[PDB]
Amino acid sequence: XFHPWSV
Amino acid sequence: MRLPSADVYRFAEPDSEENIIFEENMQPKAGIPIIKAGTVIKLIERLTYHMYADPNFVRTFLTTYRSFCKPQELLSLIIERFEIPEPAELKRFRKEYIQPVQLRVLNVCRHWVEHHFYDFERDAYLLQRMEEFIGTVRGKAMKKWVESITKIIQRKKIFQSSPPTVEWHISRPGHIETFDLLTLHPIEIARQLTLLESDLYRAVQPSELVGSVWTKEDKEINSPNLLKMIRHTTNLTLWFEKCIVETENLEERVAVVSRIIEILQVFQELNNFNGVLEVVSAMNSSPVYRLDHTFEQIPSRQKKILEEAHELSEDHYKKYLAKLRSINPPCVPFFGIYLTNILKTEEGNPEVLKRHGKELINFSKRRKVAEITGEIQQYQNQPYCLRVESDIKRFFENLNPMGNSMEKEFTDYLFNKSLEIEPRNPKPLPRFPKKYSYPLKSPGVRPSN
Amino acid sequence: MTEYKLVVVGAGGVGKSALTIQLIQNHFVDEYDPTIEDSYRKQVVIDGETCLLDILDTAGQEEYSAMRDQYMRTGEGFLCVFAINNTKSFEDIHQYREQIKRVKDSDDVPMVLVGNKCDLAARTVESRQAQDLARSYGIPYIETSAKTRQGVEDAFYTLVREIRQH
Repeated sequence: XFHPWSV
Repeated sequence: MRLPSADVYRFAEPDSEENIIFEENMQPKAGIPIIKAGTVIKLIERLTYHMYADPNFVRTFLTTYRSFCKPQELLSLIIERFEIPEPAELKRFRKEYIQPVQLRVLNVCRHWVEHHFYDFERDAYLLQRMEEFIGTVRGKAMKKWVESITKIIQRKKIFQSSPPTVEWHISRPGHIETFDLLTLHPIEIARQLTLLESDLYRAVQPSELVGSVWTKEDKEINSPNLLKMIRHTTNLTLWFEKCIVETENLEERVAVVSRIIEILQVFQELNNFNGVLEVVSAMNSSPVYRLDHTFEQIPSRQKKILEEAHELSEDHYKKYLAKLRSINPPCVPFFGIYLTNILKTEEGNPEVLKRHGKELINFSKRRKVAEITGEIQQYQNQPYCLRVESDIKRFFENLNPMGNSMEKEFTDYLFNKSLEIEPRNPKPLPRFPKKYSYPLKSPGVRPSN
Repeated sequence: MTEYKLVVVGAGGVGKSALTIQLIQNHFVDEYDPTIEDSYRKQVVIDGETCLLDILDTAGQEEYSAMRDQYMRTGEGFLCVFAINNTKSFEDIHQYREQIKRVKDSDDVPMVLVGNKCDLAARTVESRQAQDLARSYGIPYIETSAKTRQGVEDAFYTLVREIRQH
């Protein structure tokens, strides 16, 4: 996981 | 009805599978069958068909014909088509063939001069020939079409509601020396960037696009507005990255990233997808994407805002394509998809089909390209109800984040800045002094009134 | 079944799009509609294992230089394409690969070097030069022809093998 902006 | 001999008038040869094929699974549009391919003679004939007018064929043809037919040759062809020799029953032939075919020729000239005048600006002799031809046309039926063409030719040789209040933050009106990412109002940044990018999008003409000219050695000559638009977008992406990695203090850098997400939010509200994708490309760049300590402090709501925007680009733009289909103007589409689709349509289909050993112009490939250029034009029509601020506009027109450096040197510098401000584990995270004297708090993205 | 995300990288204006188009067309169909999913997704059987190739080719968007990282980020394997009639495109390969390694944060990214014969124009990049570059990178070299479709399947399948053997 995942993108630095993934909750 | 009896036509002249093909020997004397080339456009009299009957249709055959050697000179015109139609699409055999497309519904005709308005009772008109869809031409798949044909000799140029047959394409000219149907462009000026005596049984009915075909405005959509005329639009597609005049937009795309230069790949298979030169402008001087097209002029010679429609002049030849106009000059119909006669084979009593002449009254019928004159009434149902000569006159409507001649009106079609004049209509083609009119649309040519009205919407594709660049052919004439780039070949004065072409315009000389066209004026000569129009001058030879002497009939009572054609008088007012001839006159309307002359009027156009001579011309070519030369909001309901009020916009919202302009927003201000730390920088005050007229104080350009202090304009910057954090000192201008984020709403107003998005607004003025949307005005610039909408103008950039609206100035791109089909002549810069058909023939995939923007990818060839003469692109600077044939596609200057397209290239100016792309280079604006590239510039803004690089300015975003630069603002992020040159803010070395972590707290301040979090403020910079958060303010950039706020600008993205207003881009979304304005349907400026070019702006959205400028931000998304910045967040995906090597120098910014690795800044784990910065994204850690980004409030979750702004994370979700960025996440939605980024997801537009996933799966070959699936969600972007749906979102754009559903919105209504004004907007600013992302141009890159159009360019890829025009390029692959032109490169992935044959210029010519062969039937019974005979060569036929593949017209349906041109029709596909003209569908794409038409989608672009449809979004160029509606402007934004927003006021220009000349000084903000000027500030963004003259952003030059690369300076005098070459691309590689500059992007290597951004990447090395990234590594300095947030070194690779297990190097400890260093601290850096603040660079901003003014408060970092955002005014938010809701108007003051 | 396994899905492989492949990305085509290389210079514009020298017909790189022919590679993916040719893979995707039926081998006997000359049409292509890039506006539908079937235009970049293809189910194939490689060494007896069925898989789905998803192929990103951004041909035409080369001026959007700041989007290269975004596009490369989606890939797990990369075709680096140059035209055998255009020396400059061969020269650009080195930087393209540096950029893939930085984007993927890895010195060992599944990739393939492809020399594409798209023109009737004279070869200017000898196969030996390209084999030597490929070897200095430790990656396969495949040559393809846009007019005959020779090499195309081989380039994509070699890249899939590079991913399976990573």
